[PDB]
Amino acid sequence: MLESKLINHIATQFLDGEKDGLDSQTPLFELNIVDSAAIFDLVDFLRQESKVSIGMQEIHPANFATVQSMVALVQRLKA
Amino acid sequence: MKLLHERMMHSLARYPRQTAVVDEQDALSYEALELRIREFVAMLCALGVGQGQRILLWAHKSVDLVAVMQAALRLGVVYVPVDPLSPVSRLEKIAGDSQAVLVLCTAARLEELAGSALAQVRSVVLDDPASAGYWRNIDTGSSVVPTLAIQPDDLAYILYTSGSTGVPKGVALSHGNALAFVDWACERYCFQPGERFANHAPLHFDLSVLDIYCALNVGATVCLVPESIAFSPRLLTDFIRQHEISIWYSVPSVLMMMMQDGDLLSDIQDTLRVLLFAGEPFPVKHLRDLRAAYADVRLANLFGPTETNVCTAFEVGAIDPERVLPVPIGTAASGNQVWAQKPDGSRCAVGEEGELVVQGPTVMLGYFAKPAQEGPYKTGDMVRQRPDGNYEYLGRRDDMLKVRGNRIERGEVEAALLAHPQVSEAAVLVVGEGMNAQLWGVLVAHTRDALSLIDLKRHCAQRLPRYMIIDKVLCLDALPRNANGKVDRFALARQVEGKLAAALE
Ligand SMILES: *P(=O)(=O)O[C]C([C])([C])[C]([O])C(=O)[N][C][C]C(=O)[N][C][C]S[C]([C]S(=O)(=O)[N][C][C]1O[C](N2[C]=NC3=C([N])N=[C]N=C32)[C]([O])[C]1[O])[C]1[C][C][C][N]1
Repeated sequence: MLESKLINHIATQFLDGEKDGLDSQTPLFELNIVDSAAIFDLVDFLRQESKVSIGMQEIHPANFATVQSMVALVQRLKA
Repeated sequence: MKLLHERMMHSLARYPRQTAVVDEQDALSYEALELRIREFVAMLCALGVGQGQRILLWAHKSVDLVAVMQAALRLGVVYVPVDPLSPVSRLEKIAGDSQAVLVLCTAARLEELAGSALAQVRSVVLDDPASAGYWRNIDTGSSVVPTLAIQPDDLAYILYTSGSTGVPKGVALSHGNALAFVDWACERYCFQPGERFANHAPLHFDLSVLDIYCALNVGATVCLVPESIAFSPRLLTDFIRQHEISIWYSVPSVLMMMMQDGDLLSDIQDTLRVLLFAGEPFPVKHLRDLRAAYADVRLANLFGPTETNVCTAFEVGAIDPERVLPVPIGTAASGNQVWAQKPDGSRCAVGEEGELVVQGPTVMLGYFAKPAQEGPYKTGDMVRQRPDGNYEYLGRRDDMLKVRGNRIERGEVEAALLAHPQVSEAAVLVVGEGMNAQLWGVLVAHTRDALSLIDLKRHCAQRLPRYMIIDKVLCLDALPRNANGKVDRFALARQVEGKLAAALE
């Protein structure tokens, strides 16, 4: 269940553990939850938790805009 | 040749079949850009936009935007670049300050403008041919192009900066302001015909002045970096190779992402000839690695506020193994004179800390719709001169902040935060250096202690660009002030105590 591990991870890493308003559809960059410089700290969590290697062509902003985008990526990158 | 728009005409006359500007969709020869410029000149006339009037460019960079700029310059029309990702409310404040008579934007963002305070300002759509407002649908049949008397110190464009009150401040820049910098850069770095410039910075930051206007000044090519490619550091560095980029200009943070994840130090980009950085301290550990991989590249630290563009520059030689402090900012640039001032107004001795003061041709006309700048410009940047004459940057004393090169007034953010119904008082400060810098909000809550960091970020997102939204918040019952209301800056001790407490567990 990828959504649960990302919603949880994002709150502790970037919201100091406050999961109050975060969900799979909240825009992470428009809200400065995830900045320019924490983009790979997220890709690094998706390589360990999901166990799939992320490519350069797929480090697109649309894939990481939301949790629903990142989960769709791992489903996509799995088959 | 004392006017900006005359520079590309000179290059067009020399190099008509040479590639002038490149984006994702199109790649325009100088002749094709000329034709495009003439369409926008005809458009602006057909709309009755006259000499002196302001227009907002609220759209992502493209060849059309470059053509718009040249067209507006030819008509003495002052163009005003606005962050396409900026919220309508901030666009509102800028439209009011400039009194723009025209907004150029995508069709997507017309909808937000209908409910805005600039619903009555004329708008044209740049992207979607299906819009009635599509710029090409404006009938240019009866348009007639006038002949104008434009002086080199007439206002050319306005670049808005963060404002201490919440209203952005417009740096009003003349033809002479831009050309002093452009000519200085072209002579110092010997930009040549047919070189390829990368335009990484958005058009509303003055780094794009070099990327675009130096390229059109020497008959070279400007390659516009799209946001989709700017976001994969591995794609940024592949961008350099595919377009055979030879001049690069960015804040250090961009170069560091390309080093960390773009293979910039291992997959050597050997077409690079000049590698300029500006806007912030380039961590010397990382500059050391960059200089070792690109040992034969012209590599330079450029300095200055938007109010002056680059007023000081330093050619980077070697990086001493033992160096801990950032490289100097150097000596005066762009035809200016530079010195460090004591508060008494006198010139500092070597070693004395003082405020950088700039006098010369890149000094702005002044803030738009505000009284003209007279005399030397006090920058607010504290500096110290080394025995060798080069200046070193020390930081600021005022409330201007920097996060990864982005200029942020504490008061702009505080104003958005204080407007929240539950926030009583607010202080903003940056904690951490470089890529670890974080924007903190220190607040006083009216009731309870229940303030959602996400609710605070949505509230900020309605007023501020994303990089101005607070990363972290700290709620306490009182803000520490000196006897006359100045925030004690001991909040940094309070924040450091919070962060350390979390590491302890
Ligand atoms: P992400 O979305 O958080 O990361 C992505 C990225 C690209 C890093 C993003 O954050 C970004 O786009 N960065 C924006 C930075 C940028 O594009 N440039 C802004 C122009 S910087 C400066 C004008 S200024 O007024 O904005 N800043 C003036 C101010 O800056 C300080 N300063 C200038 N130059 C230096 C140097 N060399 N060293 C230290 N400090 C420096 C001074 O305090 C100065 O007063 C430009 C730079 C050249 C001319 N003006």
